[PDB]
Amino acid sequence: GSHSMRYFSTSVSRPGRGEPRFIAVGYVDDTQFVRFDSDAASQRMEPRAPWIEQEGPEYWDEETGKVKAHSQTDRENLRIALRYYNQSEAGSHTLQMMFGCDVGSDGRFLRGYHQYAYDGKDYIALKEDLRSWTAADMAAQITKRKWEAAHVAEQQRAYLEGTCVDGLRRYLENGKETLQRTDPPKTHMTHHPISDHEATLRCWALGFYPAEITLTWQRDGEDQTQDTELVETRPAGDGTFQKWAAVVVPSGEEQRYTCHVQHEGLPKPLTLRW
Amino acid sequence: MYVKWPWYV
Amino acid sequence: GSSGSSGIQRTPKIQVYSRHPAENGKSNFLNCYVSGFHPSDIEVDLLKNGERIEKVEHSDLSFSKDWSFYLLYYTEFTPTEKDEYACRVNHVTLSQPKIVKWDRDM
Repeated sequence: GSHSMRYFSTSVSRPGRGEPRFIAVGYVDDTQFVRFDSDAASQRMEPRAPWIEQEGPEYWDEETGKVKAHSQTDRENLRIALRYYNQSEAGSHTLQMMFGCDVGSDGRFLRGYHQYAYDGKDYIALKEDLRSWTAADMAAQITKRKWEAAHVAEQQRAYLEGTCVDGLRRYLENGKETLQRTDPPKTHMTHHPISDHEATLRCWALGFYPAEITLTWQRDGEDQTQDTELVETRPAGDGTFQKWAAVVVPSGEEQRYTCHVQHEGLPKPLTLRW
Repeated sequence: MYVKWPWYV
Repeated sequence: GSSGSSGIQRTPKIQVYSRHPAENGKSNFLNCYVSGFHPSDIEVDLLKNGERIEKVEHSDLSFSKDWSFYLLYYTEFTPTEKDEYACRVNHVTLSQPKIVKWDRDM
């Protein structure tokens, strides 16, 4: 399979309680490896995986410098957006940024990302071609015009195809044991009486990595999709993930249902039956 | 490795 | 009365669960995962017999491809047969704090 690196940054204004708080986190696939919190005491980029601690002081100094500059950029962008929309300074607003790159099983550049959201919704995004922008409203079109005039797409593409890829490859190598693993899901089924006419069948997947997984229910062989309760995939806390899907079943009909599990650490997809 | 340039909306 | 909220509001999805299947007398981790919410300010407490457990840790704030936020709060614990555990969540979209009890089969 392929791999990804992503940084997610959030800025949150708090009027009457000082300056906006800025949080940034770094991920390779579904493994966090760095954080920065503008409210914390260290004022440094900090490690959050074992395999990144081996990096020297030259690394923590340049990364801290780059992330602090970004925090100041987005603190001003919050002020700019307030003007573009003529919003009240008493309100609490949010600015989110996501950027990063995907490689293929050869380390070949597959795709790059560089996008902003304001108050939980798309603001401006670098298109898949890495050469123009998507602007989601009139305020974002002001920024689009400015960034076109200043060749920002060229600047960021250079980062995404060079630095971003070089870093991801270096992290994949340095953390091969943890990042280049798959853990297949351990699976089982639980049974929960509701009344005397109904019972919940729950299909479980535990201990898997990466997080992406598909769990479906069938009855005689046809999809039971809108009668299925399906929870969000959740972290165990040890680096693996968990998920379940459930269906309500009439008494005596348990044997009509099958659960189906797809995951990349599985050689073939699984079928489970009560 | 972080990006080196953010700029202004 | 104003709330300090901008943008489309999304209620958190709350799950409370153990890291490993529970076993009385064996140390484990109690997790409360909240996901899919907006705005990002949220309050989470783990409860042991109705009382706030005092040094719960939590993940760094992050978000999914659709921009909605997620957070994991967690604390080491050793379950028993009688002790009851819950997670308590407050968010601007909730009319009062929501309490979700730990069910050893969920």
